[PDB]
Amino acid sequence: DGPEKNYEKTMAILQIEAEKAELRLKELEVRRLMRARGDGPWYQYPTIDKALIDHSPKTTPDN
Amino acid sequence: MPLVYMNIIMAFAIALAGLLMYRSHLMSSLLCLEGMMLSLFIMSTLIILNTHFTLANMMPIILLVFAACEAALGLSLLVMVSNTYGTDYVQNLNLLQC
Amino acid sequence: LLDLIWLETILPKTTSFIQMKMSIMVSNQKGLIKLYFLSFLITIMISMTLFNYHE
Amino acid sequence: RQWQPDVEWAEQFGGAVMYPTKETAH
Amino acid sequence: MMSGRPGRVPLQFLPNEARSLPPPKLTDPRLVYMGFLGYCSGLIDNAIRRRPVVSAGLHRQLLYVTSFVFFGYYLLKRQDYMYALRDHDMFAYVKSHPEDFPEKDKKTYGEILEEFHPVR
Amino acid sequence: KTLLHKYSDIPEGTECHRKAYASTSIGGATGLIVSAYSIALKPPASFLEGVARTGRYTFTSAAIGAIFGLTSCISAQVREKPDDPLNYFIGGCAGGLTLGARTRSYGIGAAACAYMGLTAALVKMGQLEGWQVFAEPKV
Amino acid sequence: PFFDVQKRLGLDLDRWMTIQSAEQPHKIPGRCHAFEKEWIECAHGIGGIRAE
Amino acid sequence: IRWTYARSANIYPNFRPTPKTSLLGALFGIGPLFFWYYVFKTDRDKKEKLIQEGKLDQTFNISY
Amino acid sequence: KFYIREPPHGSPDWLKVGLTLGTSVFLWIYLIKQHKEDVLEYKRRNGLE
Amino acid sequence: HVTKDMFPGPYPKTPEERAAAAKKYNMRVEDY
Amino acid sequence: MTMYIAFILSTIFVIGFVGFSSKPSPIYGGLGLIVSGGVGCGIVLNFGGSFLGLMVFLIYLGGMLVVFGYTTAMATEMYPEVWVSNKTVFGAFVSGLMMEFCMVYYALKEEEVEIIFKFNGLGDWVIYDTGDSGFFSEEAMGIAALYSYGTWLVIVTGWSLLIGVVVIMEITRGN
Amino acid sequence: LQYGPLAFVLGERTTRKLTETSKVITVDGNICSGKGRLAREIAEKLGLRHFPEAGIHYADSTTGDGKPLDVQLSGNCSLEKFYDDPKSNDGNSYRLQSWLYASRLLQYADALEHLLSTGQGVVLERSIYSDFVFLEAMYRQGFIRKQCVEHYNEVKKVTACEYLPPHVVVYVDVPVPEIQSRIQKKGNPHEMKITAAYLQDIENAYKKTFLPEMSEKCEVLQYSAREAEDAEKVVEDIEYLKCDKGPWPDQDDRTFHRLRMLVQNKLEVLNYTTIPVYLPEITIGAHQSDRVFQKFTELPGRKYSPGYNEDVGDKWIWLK
Amino acid sequence: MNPIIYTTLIMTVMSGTMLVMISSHWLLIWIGFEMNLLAMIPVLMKNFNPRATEAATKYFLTQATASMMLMMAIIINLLYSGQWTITKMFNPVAMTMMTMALAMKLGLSPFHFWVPEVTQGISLQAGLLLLTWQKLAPLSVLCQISQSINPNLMLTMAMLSILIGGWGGLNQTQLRKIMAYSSIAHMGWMTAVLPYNTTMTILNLLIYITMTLAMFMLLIHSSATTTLSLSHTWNKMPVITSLMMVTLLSMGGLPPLSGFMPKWMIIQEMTKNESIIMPTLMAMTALLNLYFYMRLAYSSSLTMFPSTNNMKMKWQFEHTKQMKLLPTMIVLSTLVLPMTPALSSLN
Ligand SMILES: CCCCCCCCCCCCCCCCCC(=O)OC[C@H](COP(=O)(O)OCCN)OC(=O)CCCCCCCCCCCCCCCCC
Ligand SMILES: CCCCCCCCCCCCCCCCCC(=O)OC[C@H](COP(=O)(O)OCCN)OC(=O)CCCCCCCCCCCCCCCCC
Ligand SMILES: Nc1nc2c(ncn2[C@@H]2O[C@H](COP(=O)(O)OP(=O)(O)OP(=O)(O)O)[C@@H](O)[C@H]2O)c(=O)[nH]1
Repeated sequence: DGPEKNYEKTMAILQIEAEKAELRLKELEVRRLMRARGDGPWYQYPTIDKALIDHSPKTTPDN
Repeated sequence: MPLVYMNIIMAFAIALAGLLMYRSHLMSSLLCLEGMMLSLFIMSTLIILNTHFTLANMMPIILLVFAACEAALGLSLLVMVSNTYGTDYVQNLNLLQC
Repeated sequence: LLDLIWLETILPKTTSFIQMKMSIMVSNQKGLIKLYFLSFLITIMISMTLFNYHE
Repeated sequence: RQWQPDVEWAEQFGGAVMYPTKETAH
Repeated sequence: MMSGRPGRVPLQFLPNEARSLPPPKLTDPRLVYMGFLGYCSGLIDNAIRRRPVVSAGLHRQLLYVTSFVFFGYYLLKRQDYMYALRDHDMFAYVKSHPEDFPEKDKKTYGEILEEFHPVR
Repeated sequence: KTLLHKYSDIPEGTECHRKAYASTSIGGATGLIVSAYSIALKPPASFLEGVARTGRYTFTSAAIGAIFGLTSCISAQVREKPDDPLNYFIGGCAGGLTLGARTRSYGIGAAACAYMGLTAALVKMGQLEGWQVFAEPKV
Repeated sequence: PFFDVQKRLGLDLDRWMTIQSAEQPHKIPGRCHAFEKEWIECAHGIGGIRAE
Repeated sequence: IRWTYARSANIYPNFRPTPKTSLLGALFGIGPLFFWYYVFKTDRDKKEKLIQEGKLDQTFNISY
Repeated sequence: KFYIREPPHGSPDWLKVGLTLGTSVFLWIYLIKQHKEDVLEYKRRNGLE
Repeated sequence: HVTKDMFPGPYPKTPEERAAAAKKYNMRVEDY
Repeated sequence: MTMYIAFILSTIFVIGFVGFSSKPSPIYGGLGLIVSGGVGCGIVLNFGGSFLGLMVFLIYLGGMLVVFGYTTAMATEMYPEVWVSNKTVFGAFVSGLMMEFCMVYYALKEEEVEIIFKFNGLGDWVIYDTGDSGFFSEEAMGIAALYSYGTWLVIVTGWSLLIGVVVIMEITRGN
Repeated sequence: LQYGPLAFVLGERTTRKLTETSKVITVDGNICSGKGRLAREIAEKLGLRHFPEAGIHYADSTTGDGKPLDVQLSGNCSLEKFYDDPKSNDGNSYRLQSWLYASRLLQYADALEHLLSTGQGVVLERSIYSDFVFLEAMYRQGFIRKQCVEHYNEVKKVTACEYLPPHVVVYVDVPVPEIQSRIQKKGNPHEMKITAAYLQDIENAYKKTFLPEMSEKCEVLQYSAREAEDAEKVVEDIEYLKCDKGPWPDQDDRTFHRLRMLVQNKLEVLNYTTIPVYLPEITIGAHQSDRVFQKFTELPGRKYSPGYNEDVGDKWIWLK
Repeated sequence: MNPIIYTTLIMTVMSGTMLVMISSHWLLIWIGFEMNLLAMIPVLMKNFNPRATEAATKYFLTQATASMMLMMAIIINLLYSGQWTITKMFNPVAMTMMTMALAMKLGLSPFHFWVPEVTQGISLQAGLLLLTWQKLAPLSVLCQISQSINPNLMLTMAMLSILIGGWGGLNQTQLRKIMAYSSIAHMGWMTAVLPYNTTMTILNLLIYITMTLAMFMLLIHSSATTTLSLSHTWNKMPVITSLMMVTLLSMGGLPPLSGFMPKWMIIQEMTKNESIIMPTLMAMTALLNLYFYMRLAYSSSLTMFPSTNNMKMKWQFEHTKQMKLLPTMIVLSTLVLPMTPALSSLN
């Protein structure tokens, strides 16, 4: 076929690879960033739910 | 942390050493094993009683009834060893080797 | 001198000898728990304190 | 025909350990 | 790591909101390879039992392809879910953190001083 | 790692006696650990030869530790090049040669010369560049 | 847990006893009910890293 | 077949590291390699020196 | 014929095999409809149709 | 065919295997 | 004295543990262990754990260790290995009487004992909490919750015990 | 179905079927002593399953049509050949004995399998526990090299330990001059040349070894030729024991379920027979073994699993 | 042992491991470990040989000690925090305490000394259960508490696991001891990545599960326990030896076989975590496993070892086993590398 096919097709190949390349570099940075700060959706290590708290009055006022 | 807690913790550690530092009677080894849990049973009671973790008064029995279960296994293996070999020695309990 | 003696001894045979020399002594165990549990006691003792793993 | 293992090769792989010694001799 | 994200209901193989993604097309190349695995099990299945491999128990290996394809298909949707999920909250984060992602300056190669090493 | 910290605190090619003392302490402790293991897994039938076994192992490991202590430090002192990895390489080979002397075999000494000297260079390579073996969880 | 079946089907198996400020028999308190209740509600919906 | 065996396989099993074997191996080994390294290094250390200060001529040298 | 006894798989286990076709056609007809229902629901959810 | 022991071996130190090695090269010991 | 009474009970607990941990005769090791078993109950009793303290007497002193005596009566190595029989056991027993004597003195002088953990050598009585328990014994109400909230533990503990009896006869059946 | 674990769970036991006609009686004796004749009479008069003496092709009898396969394809040994040159360099002697031991060991399993699955007693000639009398005999004159004993024993403990001993053993006591009497009337030229020493050396090993050490775990009744022909006398003697010694009057359904597991798996029962200890008589090199295996494989029926060979007429291969 | 009794014993062992993975309370975690232990011994006792009794005794002593030592880690964490929830614990000594307590159950460090010997004594089927299913429970705790681990302490334990586990493997004749040494080596690979990212710690688990099911049930089908005994299997069933060499190569990690997928991803992760010396050394020691892997492959099918005339009976008969799930096991254990990006499903 014409060289136009290979030229345009390879341009798409470069476009796809570039976006993939920069995303991985972003992914390693974000993964490092949100692991440390922790204010992110994932890496949210488990805690204890506040629902399991007995708010009923106890037998001792000092509670 | 209160001085007594050392006494149980050190009791476990020296009980732990006796369990690992062997001799010639794995019967004696089992004694260190059940003594090992006795300190665990004893110490667990102190924190739970001290901190008034009322529902946690559970586990001293739960830990007991399961540590006691290992005695059933361990002592049963004792007589099994003391039947194919007759005795409870540990140096002779090396038939595996290779 | 080189192809059949030295070049086969420096890289290949030396590594093969070292692996075999230290494959035997790892596998040469006694089968007696007294020594194995003694090794564990060392491992617990050194790991807890000596290499500052706790702190 | 191509060489095939014989009792020499087999006994090389037979025993307690293919890398033996005096300690493992018995 | 998505181990504790907000909303993850446990023991949910395919969460409902994953349905908002393009489902894997029925002849997805990944899927047919999953079907390959089912077939490849079938040929050897007659081999261990010493049967006429290819022409031996057409029912047996036919089920293998069916089972592997479906278990593959649901796996692919779940696999596509996390990658979509991993990219989704990714993007939501960077807009929420502009200061940690500066826009690097736009300089053409003309002004960039890249030293040159001859090969001699 | 305070005992290991002693070696790092002393600047390279400076206060050679301190570096030798720090280095031989590392070797002595390392020899003690392996000797205690060898006593454990391999029974020292009689107690006295048990102290002989751990004596040999500690004496060796101290010798490699000590000899590497001087040769590394004095070479940096003599050549006024602390950053040079070769400083450890000669010391590494020097330590390996001492192992051959303790085992009385040129072949083992030659083998220890190459391997330990190469590793001695590599650890210095890491210290200069910043290589971390037990890296903390980063991502 | 590794597989939080308890959360999925909502049957309480052990978490009734995992902390001391939960429901207790005869509604009698632990030694540090006031403090751990404060810490628990401080560290809810926050994450282990941030709550540290 | 004895000759082929003695010249192909029966060398290393009969080999023993000795100063004669060791020195000859080193002499015929690293020796020539480092010797050529020094020769090529100094030659290249003179070549780039000449062109760097413009003391060499490659007016018609293009297809390098 | 050759083996003097009827070997266990020497006869077609009709109940078992007929099951195998039964599940596989179930396994398939579930898949196509599952693929179908996933498609337009995704289209409807994401706008489209 | 040559099975194993006509294949060459290690140096013959003492004259016993020197004689065996000489026979291995089908020659006498005075010239081996 | 009664100032540091729980200091005492903890001390015999340690020396009782050093007893059997020194690997003496299994009956003698049992004797040393039950001595620790006896004294340990007093430690729990001093904290109000009467029900827990009485149990170890029941199922650990009169429980496990009784059937231990059977295996000792079954083992019966050809000679008693009582403390005088061996010299390492004396060394083990003698040693185990030193460091705990060392650190109590270490803890009694400046109280800043930092073995593994930081530890205070202050009087045992301090860490007690002040407050009435009304009419409900806190220990009793805690254990009685076995059948109120400890439903899940009851099933698993029971099921394992049932599996406990199936294994024991199966291993001991000797095929 | 078989005795698979589902069967035992659903209720398939073993003690229900077996009755007083459940014994592992073995009729045995010296060469050509008419033991096989007496074994048949016991079988007929007791309604008790008979097993003829396991030959080289007994395994061939079990598999396929039962037609004896080629000696090259099954046995690599001939008893007639062993008669011609007992000390042949090819190892025909030990190869004969070891294959014979495997054949009777398979026969022992077939007897137990039928007995446990039917409750009917089994009578067989020369049980595997008595097989040593030949190897002992073949060792006394050097028909086999000394090392053959240890290998034959090594197989024996790793196999015969699990197979428990019979109930009552019938012995046809026959003296050597009598053995030297009939074998002329047999006529086959290979068995004329049997040495009187061999007939002697089986006899004492039979007498001083086989009968006494094995007697403590089953009843032993000795019959000479006259009490061998008296089928009426021997059969009521067999019925007139309590059969107390031996493991058989002690086990329960648990062991029998496990016992029928091992015996039903025809690969397992002789799995330890192919022991990897190498000796010249029994070891076959790779080239010879491979070529024979191809020759075995290209045979009809054996190309695939049973019920899976289209050549013999296995229809519906695509559906089985 | 009665099949109904055997089924129940396995049922509790599975549930005990299941109990560990589903408990948010530290006490229940211990309950699962002990009752799994409580039913593991009788399975090893099914054969009831003196070697098995030695094996079972060894297994119980180390596992009971590790489990009992595990209690203090819970108690000490309780003492300093008053939290029974299985989360990031709050004491370096307690964190250190349990790490070797769980490691002994897995057998990575010198703790690993029980792993080979117990496998040697007990039957092939029991070894399959011990080396595959009994490794999920200790791993489950480590995955949950991975955020609290000291990186130096765990990486070391992983290192000696692959280091010693691979090194001694060169000197094993019995296939059972070879498998255990392989298991210890594979133990290090998952444990090394454990502090960094737990996702491919699991990925290594199911994959490592696949070969060990594949290898052991192949070995059971072969009914062989020694290298020489395995060698003779070429004559009986040459095809099985062919698949085993595929798995042997795959378990060694040569691409594009499945066993390369874990190691490749493991190297990728710690490389992202700036740890680049650590992955390199494990890869170098990976060839150590490959050596005796090749030696078995050389003895099994690549060459053709001598057979015995008594093998001729085996030709006539056939196998009665059903080797359930064997067909799909090896296929899933040898060619799944193209389906690698499916690991995000684990996440
Ligand atoms: C920059 C700071 C540091 C500066 C100082 C330099 C480092 C410290 C000193 C050198 C340490 C490494 C050299 C080896 C020391 C141990 C030697 C030893 O154990 O020798 C005894 C023995 C060898 O002899 P053997 O095979 O037993 O034969 C005789 C048998 N009768 O041993 C054996 O048999 C077992 C095999 C050897 C022991 C195992 C390996 C030990 C070394 C591991 C690495 C240590 C690294 C230390 C430094 C970094 C960490 C602090
Ligand atoms: C990644 C790299 C490669 C990794 C794997 C490598 C594996 C082999 C490596 C070497 C192994 C050791 C040396 C060789 C061992 C041979 C083992 C063996 O048993 O060989 C003999 C045996 C005899 O064959 P037999 O079992 O009788 O079966 C014949 C077919 N019925 O032979 C056999 O049992 C083999 C039977 C093979 C049957 C093949 C059937 C193919 C069917 C193809 C169907 C194609 C359909 C295409 C459809 C297109 C349209 C969609
Ligand atoms: N090595 C060996 N040879 C056997 C065995 N059983 C039979 N033979 C041989 O088989 C040949 C003939 O079988 P015998 O049973 O001795 O004699 P027979 O003429 O068949 O008559 P019966 O003794 O009544 O069966 C003799 O050469 C025996 O030595 C056996 O278990 N091992």
